[PDB]
Amino acid sequence: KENPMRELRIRKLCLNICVGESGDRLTRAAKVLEQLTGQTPVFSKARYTVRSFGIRRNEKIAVHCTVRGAKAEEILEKGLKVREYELRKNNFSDTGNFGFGIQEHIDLGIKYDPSIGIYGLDFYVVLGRPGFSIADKKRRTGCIGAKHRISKEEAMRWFQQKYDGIILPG
Amino acid sequence: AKSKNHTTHNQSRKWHRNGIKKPRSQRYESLKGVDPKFLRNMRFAKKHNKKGLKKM
Amino acid sequence: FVKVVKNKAYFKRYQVKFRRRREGKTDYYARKRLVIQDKNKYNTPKYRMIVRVTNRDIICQIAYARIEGDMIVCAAYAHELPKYGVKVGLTNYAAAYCTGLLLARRLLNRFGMDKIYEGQVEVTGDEYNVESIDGQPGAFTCYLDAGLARTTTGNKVFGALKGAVDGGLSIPHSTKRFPGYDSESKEFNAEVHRKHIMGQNVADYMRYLMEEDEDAYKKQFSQYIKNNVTPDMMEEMYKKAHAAIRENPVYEKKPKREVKKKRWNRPKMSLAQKKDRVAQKKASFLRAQERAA
Amino acid sequence: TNTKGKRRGTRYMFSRPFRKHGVVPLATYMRIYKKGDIVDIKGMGTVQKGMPHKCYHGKTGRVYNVTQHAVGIVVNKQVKGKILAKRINVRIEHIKHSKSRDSFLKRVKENDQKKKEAKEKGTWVQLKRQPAPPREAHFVRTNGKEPELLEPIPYEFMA
Amino acid sequence: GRRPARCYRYCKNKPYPKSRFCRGVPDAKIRIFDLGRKKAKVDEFPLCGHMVSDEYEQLSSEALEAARICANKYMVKSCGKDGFHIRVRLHPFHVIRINKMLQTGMRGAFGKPQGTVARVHIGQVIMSIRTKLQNKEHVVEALRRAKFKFPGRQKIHISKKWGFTKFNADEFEDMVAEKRLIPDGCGVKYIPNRGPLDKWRALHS
RNA sequence: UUCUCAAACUUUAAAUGGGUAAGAAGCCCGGCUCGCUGGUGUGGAGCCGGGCGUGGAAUGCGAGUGCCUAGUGGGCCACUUU
RNA sequence: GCUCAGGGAGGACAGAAACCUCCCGUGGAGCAGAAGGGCAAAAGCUCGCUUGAUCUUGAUUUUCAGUACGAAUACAGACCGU
RNA sequence: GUCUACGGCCAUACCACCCUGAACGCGCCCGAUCUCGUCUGAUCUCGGAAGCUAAGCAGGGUCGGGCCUGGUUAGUACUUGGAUGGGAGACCGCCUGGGAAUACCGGGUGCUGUAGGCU
Repeated sequence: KENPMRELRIRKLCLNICVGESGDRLTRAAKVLEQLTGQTPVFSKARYTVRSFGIRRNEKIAVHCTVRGAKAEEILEKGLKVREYELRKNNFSDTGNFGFGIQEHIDLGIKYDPSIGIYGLDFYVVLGRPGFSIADKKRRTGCIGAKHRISKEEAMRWFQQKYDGIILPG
Repeated sequence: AKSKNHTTHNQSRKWHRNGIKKPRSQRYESLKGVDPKFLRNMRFAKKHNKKGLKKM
Repeated sequence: FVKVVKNKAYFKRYQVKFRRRREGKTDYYARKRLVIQDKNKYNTPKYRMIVRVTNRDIICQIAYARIEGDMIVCAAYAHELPKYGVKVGLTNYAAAYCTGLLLARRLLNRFGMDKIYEGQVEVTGDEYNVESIDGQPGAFTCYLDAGLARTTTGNKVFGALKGAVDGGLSIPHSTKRFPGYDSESKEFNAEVHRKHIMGQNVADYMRYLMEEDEDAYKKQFSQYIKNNVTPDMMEEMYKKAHAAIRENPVYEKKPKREVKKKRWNRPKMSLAQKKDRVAQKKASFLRAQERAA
Repeated sequence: TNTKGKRRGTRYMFSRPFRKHGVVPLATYMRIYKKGDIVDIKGMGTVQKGMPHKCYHGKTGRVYNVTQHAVGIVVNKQVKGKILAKRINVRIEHIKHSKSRDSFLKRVKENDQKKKEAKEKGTWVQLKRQPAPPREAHFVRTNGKEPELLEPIPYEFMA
Repeated sequence: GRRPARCYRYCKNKPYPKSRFCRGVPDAKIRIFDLGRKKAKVDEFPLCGHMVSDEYEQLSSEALEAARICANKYMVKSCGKDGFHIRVRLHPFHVIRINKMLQTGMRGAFGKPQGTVARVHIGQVIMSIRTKLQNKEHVVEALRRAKFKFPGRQKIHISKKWGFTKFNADEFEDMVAEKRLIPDGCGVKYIPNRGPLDKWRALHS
């Protein structure tokens, strides 16, 4: 038997376009995520000036957009075809969550433009359980207990069983 | 021409010649330094003590 | 490989916060100002009106500071409204408002200021606040304790605050957090407040769903359907309750059933038990080793 | 010539005890202080407002004035030569009640019940604390066994 | 090079370490504190032999260095390179000050760091030599050579412990027999009967 | 696990040491005043009128108080810390 | 309203280091400056509104001679802010 | 027996992992029309009551870490007062009183206040 209150789902789909090319090439990156998500993103202002990379303190490096629920499933759905329904073992984190990276934004029903060009966006999947939203309230918060967590070994047999997507070695 | 800078050597001997006197232990402390909202009211409490003397 | 953050020595160092701060129930910063009295009062009880909104209940208390543990002087819960008229919808702004009115009129009964300080009997949503009469015993003044609830405009806590203010409690407040306050233009409506107080915020959603589809309505309001609550019955269902609170505010307690005395709980394993388990394990480890060879 | 100041040598005095930092217990704020309450001073470093000067830390005075936060407390800081009954406005977190007076009035009230009783009867009970006297002549029962002979251990060096 | 050790013999000043306040101190002449076959097991060097102070005095870092060399030199000429383990159970932390003259005078006097000195109490171990049960009358000689390198009086004690441990030599062999001790490098690991039983299960496997 | 430590490190932590208290200005009854404080003969403080001397640790000693005032303001030595 | 230093583990370009997530994290950061003390739903941090950085007596503390100035704690009378 | 709301002392209450939790509760939870917010109804807020106590929580467990509390270490260390004591000194001994702290070794693991439930 199974307990469907231990059903595994996606809490949020965290997407970012890290360009490090502020002003012209960063404000046009917002058009990609609004096409992909259907909601307005928040810009990623830097922490300090690194000089080898070519960033500056509080300069807009990236732009991020977290999507939840119904829309979040569909955006993660089409990205897996572009990573041909297979992920490396070491893509999966210790704390249940995972992610991967498709190299070009053009593959997600997004047509080319001589000004838009060839962006790179990066997926990260936050795998959740009913009652993972205890530890972020203003009332009585607490750690979820080790019995209730999602492990890397279980986060495989979510993906390996749900999508029937293979997990390649090498 | 340097000198001795400081001492407290003979001072304890001097302090007990007339005694280290504990301060003037008197009844009725003054109402000096009492919060002047409370002291207004206590001054009014004494002002109208005549009012309830035929009761008294 | 990296260092253990929580060493054998981390816990020698580690100071724990207060139990009510650890459990995440009390803000001791918020409590440090609410509860303590000006020390030139010399034991005047500093009354505060507590409102704690649960998932299925709204707990409204009046308490004052004691070193033993702050003593509750009066308390009315939301589950007492089914003896006045509010059968279901216990945890909405309308049922929050009735509980504030319940706590108010109960304390005023338990003192003898019941007939004095009527307050708002015609429920409006004006800024009414209780003003004491010369000769008649002075109005009960207390202060709202929101707890750990964010006080945005139209928090249910201000429902039970408006309940107390309309009962005969002289509480200082502003109508910024009462609903019907627009943040842009910054006026206050009597009517738009009353829509939430009498429960047309709920009744219009009952109409909106019943107009739209009969699958997502029969899910959303099971007990409003089950126990005959229509949007048209809604407004008068609370009006009947508001005079019903002012009929019988005095509380009759529920009698206890006799304690049969079975322990639902595992009592502590004593020393001679705790020491013998490991003595049996040190038998079980050594008796199950010799069999191998 | 020492660096003069107010909090000079209060590294350990106005420090907080180990694993008793953070939030102040709220009982400290809500215990009542009347006038003529004999009160001992102990500067809590967490609340910087209404601290006493370090020369009063540990010294016991009594209250002549109570406001919203502080109590005007008459203490006997001496000086070099004489003693001065002087008046400091210390906020209530830097202050406890003194249990020195609260062992005397308990002994007044107890030696009043032992006064009321044994008055009408003619019976007499001394109320002065007679000091711990030379202990009365007592018999020491040795019960069978001889008392153990102690003799000094010899010198043998450990380390 | 530096003064006679008469000048800085006695524990006069407060303990004055190389810290954030005293910076610009040269390194002690004793870099390495222990030598021999120190990569050895507990069970093969029972006979510990100590040098024990009589006086509350400061022994120099450069006296501890000479005593290290003198004791090492004899043990190799008796037992070979690998038939002993000598320690120095002092560490020269007390910084010694020098009010140098080349015209200044006592006007503005606080000495620069000269060197490091090891402050010693009475009945305190200066050097310790763990060796085999054979060479009982060599550690006595080896340390007696090194007493001349120190100021004041030192006493040589054949300790009742098992090498550089805190457990008696007549009990050490019988405490490992009941798995109360573990051989762990130079020293031993005392297991209390107070850890979790999954540790006890690992011992008796 | 282990050796060795800290005037400007510290969980612990003395000895000697610093306060305060050991009654009639004290305790317990009442009533009365208030413009302070309030759900409230509430909370406070102050006023009159009371009832109670087993003087409520030991030892010693008569205490208190006000003026006027000279000289001095180079000190040095020893015990123990330093 | 949040939680920091630092670390773990993941994720196109991306590496010791750019960004996005989860977890651990008693303060190991930060609080303009020296150092000490103090502090976690804050005293830190990001914002919303702001002029109590205002006017007026006295008392008190610190240095102290128990004088000043500086600094400071408690009040009280106004007028304000949140 | 046990819980909730508000608490008092603030680890005997913490941390880790595991097992069992009747009833009322407390919760996850259900949705986003209003109120209110957000990149996002996760959070905050509001309107609910289909399914689960899986978690949070509660109580128990651990030859558990910690913590508290005794024993020990030890009348040792140190120290008040004393000597025309010792000793080249360093420092030590005695006399007269006080008297610690780890290592090691046991014991314990929240008591409880006002107001309202449930058995």
